[PDB]
Amino acid sequence: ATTFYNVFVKRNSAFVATILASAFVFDMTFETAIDNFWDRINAGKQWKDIRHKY
Amino acid sequence: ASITSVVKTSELILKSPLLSKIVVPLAKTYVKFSGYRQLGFKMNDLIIEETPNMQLALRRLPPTESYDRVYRLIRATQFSLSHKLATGNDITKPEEDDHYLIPYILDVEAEAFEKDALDNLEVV
Amino acid sequence: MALRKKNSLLNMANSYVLDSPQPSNLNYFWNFGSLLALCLVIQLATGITLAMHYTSHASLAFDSVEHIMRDVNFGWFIRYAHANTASFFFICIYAHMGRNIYYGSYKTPRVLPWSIGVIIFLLLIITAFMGYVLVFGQMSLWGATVICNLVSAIPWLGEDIVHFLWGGFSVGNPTLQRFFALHYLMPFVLAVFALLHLIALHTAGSSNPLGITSNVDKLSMHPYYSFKDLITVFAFLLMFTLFVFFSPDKLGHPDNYIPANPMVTPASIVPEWYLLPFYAILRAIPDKLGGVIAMVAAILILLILPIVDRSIIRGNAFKPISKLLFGFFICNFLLLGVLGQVHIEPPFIVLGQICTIFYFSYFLILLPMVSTIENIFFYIGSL
Amino acid sequence: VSPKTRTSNLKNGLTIASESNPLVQTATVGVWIDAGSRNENAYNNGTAHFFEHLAFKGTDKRSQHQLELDIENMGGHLNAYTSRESTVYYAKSFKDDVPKSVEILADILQHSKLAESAIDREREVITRELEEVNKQYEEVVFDHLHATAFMNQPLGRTILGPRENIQTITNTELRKFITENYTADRMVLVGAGAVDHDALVELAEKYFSHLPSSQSPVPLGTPIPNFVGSEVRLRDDTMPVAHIAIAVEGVSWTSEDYYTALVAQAIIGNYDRAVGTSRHQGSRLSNIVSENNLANSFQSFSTSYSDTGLWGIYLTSENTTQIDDLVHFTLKEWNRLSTSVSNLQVERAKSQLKAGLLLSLDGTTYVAEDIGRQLTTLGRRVTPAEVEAKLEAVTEHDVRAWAQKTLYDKDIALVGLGPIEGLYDYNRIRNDMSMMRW
Amino acid sequence: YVKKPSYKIVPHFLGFNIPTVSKWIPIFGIWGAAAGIGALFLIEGVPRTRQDILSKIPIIGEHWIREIPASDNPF
Amino acid sequence: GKSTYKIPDFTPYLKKDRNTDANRLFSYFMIGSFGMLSAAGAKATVQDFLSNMSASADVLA
Ligand code: HEM
Ligand code: HEM
Ligand SMILES: CCCCCCCCCCCCO[C@@H]1O[C@H](CO)[C@@H](O[C@H]2O[C@H](CO)[C@@H](O)[C@H](O)[C@H]2O)[C@H](O)[C@H]1O
Ligand SMILES: CCCCCCCCCCCCO[C@@H]1O[C@H](CO)[C@@H](O[C@H]2O[C@H](CO)[C@@H](O)[C@H](O)[C@H]2O)[C@H](O)[C@H]1O
Repeated sequence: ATTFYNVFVKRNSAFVATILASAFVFDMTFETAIDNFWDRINAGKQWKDIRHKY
Repeated sequence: ASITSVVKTSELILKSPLLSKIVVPLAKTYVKFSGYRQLGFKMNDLIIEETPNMQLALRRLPPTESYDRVYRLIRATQFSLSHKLATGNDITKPEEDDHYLIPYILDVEAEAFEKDALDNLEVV
Repeated sequence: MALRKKNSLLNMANSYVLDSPQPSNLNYFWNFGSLLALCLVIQLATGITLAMHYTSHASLAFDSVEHIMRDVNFGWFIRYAHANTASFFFICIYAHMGRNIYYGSYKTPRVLPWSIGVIIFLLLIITAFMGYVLVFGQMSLWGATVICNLVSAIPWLGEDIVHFLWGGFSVGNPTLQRFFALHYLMPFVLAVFALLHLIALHTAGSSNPLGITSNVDKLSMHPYYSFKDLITVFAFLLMFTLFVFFSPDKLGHPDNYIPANPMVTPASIVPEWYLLPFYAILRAIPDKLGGVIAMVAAILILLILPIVDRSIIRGNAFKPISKLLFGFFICNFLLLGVLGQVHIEPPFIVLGQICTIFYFSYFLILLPMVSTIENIFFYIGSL
Repeated sequence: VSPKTRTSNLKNGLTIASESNPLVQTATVGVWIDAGSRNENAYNNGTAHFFEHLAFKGTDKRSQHQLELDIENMGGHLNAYTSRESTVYYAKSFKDDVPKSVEILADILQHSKLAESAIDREREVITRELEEVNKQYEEVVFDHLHATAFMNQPLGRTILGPRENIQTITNTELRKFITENYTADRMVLVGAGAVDHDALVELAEKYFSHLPSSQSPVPLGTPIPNFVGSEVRLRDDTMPVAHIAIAVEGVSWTSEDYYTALVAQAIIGNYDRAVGTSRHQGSRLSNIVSENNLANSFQSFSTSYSDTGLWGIYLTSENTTQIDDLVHFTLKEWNRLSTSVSNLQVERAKSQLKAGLLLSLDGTTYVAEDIGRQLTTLGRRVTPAEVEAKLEAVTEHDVRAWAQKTLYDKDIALVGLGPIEGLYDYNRIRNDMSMMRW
Repeated sequence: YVKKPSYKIVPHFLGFNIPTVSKWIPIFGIWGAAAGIGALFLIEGVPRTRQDILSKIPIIGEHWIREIPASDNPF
Repeated sequence: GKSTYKIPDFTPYLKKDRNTDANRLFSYFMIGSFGMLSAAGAKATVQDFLSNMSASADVLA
């Protein structure tokens, strides 16, 4: 906790760099997660699900 | 540029015989064409004053010098707005163009520059 | 206590237009600030009125301007007033900036109003450039094409940025509709920055032609400068009248009365006259990116005047050598303007390069040298 | 090079410590005790200070009047003070009046009457002291500072104690306090000036030999404080001067960072507009404050206790519309101990401290106070050579590392007294404990 | 005996000296990283950013290699 | 009620571990998460919004 504080939080430059890097990761992973979840709840309905017939 | 700088460089020139022989006559002509004496100013009246250092130097003027400076500034402003020049006793003669302010500003700046140096001292 | 002082809203107006303490010796070059405010008011009134009759779609834009000229009551006047006042706006802004440079208005303690002023000047250029495209004549289209393609020089992303600005792969309807929306907005941004530079100025007050403090001798803004401003307002309105009513197209390009045609290229594609010096500077550098940088630097270099002027005295009234150098700098700026509209031919190519070097060397070499030497001459000459 | 401090013990465990100076003609002997208000609980808080009053109210032999006369006849004076962790009773006299003074001190400590009549009389005197400290603003500020920083803990209590206790302190609880706490292993007999060590040891064997020893003798200066970030505001618009203290949890006497905290304290330093030299001091905060007239004075402190401390600054100002600037600039100077200090400031502060720690000891009372303090907090007198070596060991890296764990982004205890409308709320003060640009 | 205090003036400019600036060099580094990460994050959607930078990163880079099936693309 | 040295009762609110790095780190985790979602939300907002200026579907056609 001391170590974590000292490296990522104590300097605001490091804190902001960690926040921005986390935002980048969140953005990419959340995108992928929602895409999969949306595809499962709407399964068989979307064009991607019927496209194979054509 | 600081008044300190200007004064030191001037003193280098005034020392060199060659340099003074060529610079002093030019400087006198420059001052004649400048024409600030025709509005009844002394050279030092023209120095920019909106600086902490200059405000401190002006506060250290003797009251008489200070009251006379205020009058020259008001008088020159009235010539400026009227588009007239000084005549007669209002024209600053070369012998009246004294550096009344230079000693005060040099002392203010001396301390200011010493303070900057001493703020950067390193114990050896 | 008088209401104009007691009420906070009235007191703000009071502080700027009535009790504002001014130097008693401002000369007529201090009148360009109120002329610029007048141009801004005319451009807002005429511009909003033109927007009530103009159609931003590329299929109708040029014809909507002809409808304004032909069918709208007094539309010819509103259109000519708006187009001519754009030129007057630049004459007044060059005069105001020239005043500021000659009298040392950029020096402490007025660095902030000067620096915001440089941004005002950039916003005026953008505003005027977008407004000129809206006619959608030949110069409108081809000027937009060549000026927007300068952005292609930005490394890596330049081409992408251009397509993004255009909203397509060439200047077309998307570009015209966005330029309309931005041309309408930019004058409001410009008014805010104009207000900001005055609020920044209010901490020191106006400088004056002698370069000394005026704290010793102040005059109220009203009635003295109100009535002195009326003289230059009526002089300006006389010049306005001569162009708008008797020669409305003297400052324009005939090619802008031909509808935009992406196929035919006009003989010579030049900016409006007030952009010409910056175009000559761009031509001087052979590299595309080089030229763009030089052209932007030519405006941003105004930001270093507070540093490169090493004088212990504010302004040029008492500095014969600085006055000569300033005279050469101004005439060089006019020559750059002329060279901006000549053909790229001998011997104007080399001349444009020499004038460009002179332009930059004023800021980087001559003004620092001359201002240093004059400091020494004032000191030695008055001993 | 100062003479060596001699140290001896008795059988009970009483330490005798002396430093002779053959150039003076007076001597300060006294008893430093490792005991103070912090040894009381909440019910008998005030006892230690109560005893200090009664110690001079008469013994089994000499009555109050005889005591007065005996000291008058000696020629010098007696003095005492009780703090949170230390009690002192000393006697300044002539060279050859030292055996008299040791005898009187031994008497008032061991054989004091604590007569119900005298308890009852002082009970009013002490009650009046509660309403007159109110004037000593620095003391008001520091007592509130301890009360809040160590909220509901023994170090947070005042020395006088609450009004309620003053009315209920009995001779029984007074006797119990001094029997439990004034033991030989907690006491040091100190002599400075014109004293012979061997003479003083003999006098100790004569007068302090029948002192009780404690059951479990711990070493001298043996002690858990949990600092509370918090604020007390005592706004008083009618006062012209604002008094503000800001502190973080500091270092104990035996911390490894004790010298690092002193050097950091010297980098900020003190300032007083009334002293002529203060406008020329090298400290950055000094320059800011003097140029802008932000304060009449400020005084950096680093107070130590056995197991904790408080490190901070005390400010006084009449500039009531710029208190915000004063606090802002002070805490931004603290930030720079974490972000910016280099060998420039550190070596300058070390130079100033190497002398300062020696300069402070300029009379027999100061010397006695130094021997007594060091013996009751560290168990030994630290030689100037050891002190010079510990200061020399402080680097700029040490100061930065210390400030980053002690000051940077930490809670403060804050006390404001007087016209403090301009002192912002806790969050805005505590937000200046870090810099967003770093 | 000491006749004079022992010191030098370190070079300085605009109130900065090398000892002080050197302490902040790492901080400029991290702020530069913060500004780099932030800038790149802002233009992550730009196709050229993906093509030239993001898709080239090992392992992770395949997140940005996405093809529209030719059957689903009007253009 | 009268003495100002007797601090009012704050025991209902005081945390025992108030001076620890763990204690501060938790609050900065909340602040940081908030800043992280605000950064990701701003980025999404700006990207989707500004894309209106890129060539529209009819232009790309
Ligand atoms: C600083 C303020 C302004 C400047 C410098 C400016 C400049 C210009 C210029 C150079 C043109 C081309 C004129 C032509 O040759 O036909 C133009 C056109 C136009 N401007 Fe402005 N303008 C300004 C403010 C405004 C404002 C506030 C509006 C409000 C909508 C506006 C609306 C228009 C319209 C609709 C046109 C196209 C019709 C036309 O060409 O006349 N302008 N503007
Ligand atoms: C919309 C454009 C502008 C307007 C309406 C405007 C208006 C004004 C006004 C009314 C004043 C006070 C009166 C005067 O000295 O003339 C003034 C002063 C000033 N302006 Fe502007 N201005 C504009 C653009 C600029 C630009 C482009 C610059 C600089 C590049 C600038 C720099 C200044 C400075 C430095 C002053 C103080 C001059 C002094 O009194 O010594 N302004 N302006
Ligand atoms: C020029 C366009 C006309 C509209 C005026 C511009 C509107 C916005 C201006 C408000 C910005 C605030 O501007 C600020 O106002 C206050 C009072 O109004 C001024 O204050 C000044 O006047 C008042 C009395 O007149 C004094 O109390 C004060 O000592 C003096 O500094 C500031 O010098 C000015 O900087
Ligand atoms: C200072 C800020 C920096 C400059 C800002 C950048 C401006 C424009 C950048 C990218 C805008 C377009 O970038 C593009 O955006 C859209 C979302 O908006 C994304 O598109 C994604 O989501 C949208 C809906 O959200 C779907 O229609 C699409 O099928 C999917 O691929 C693309 O994956 C991305 O390539």
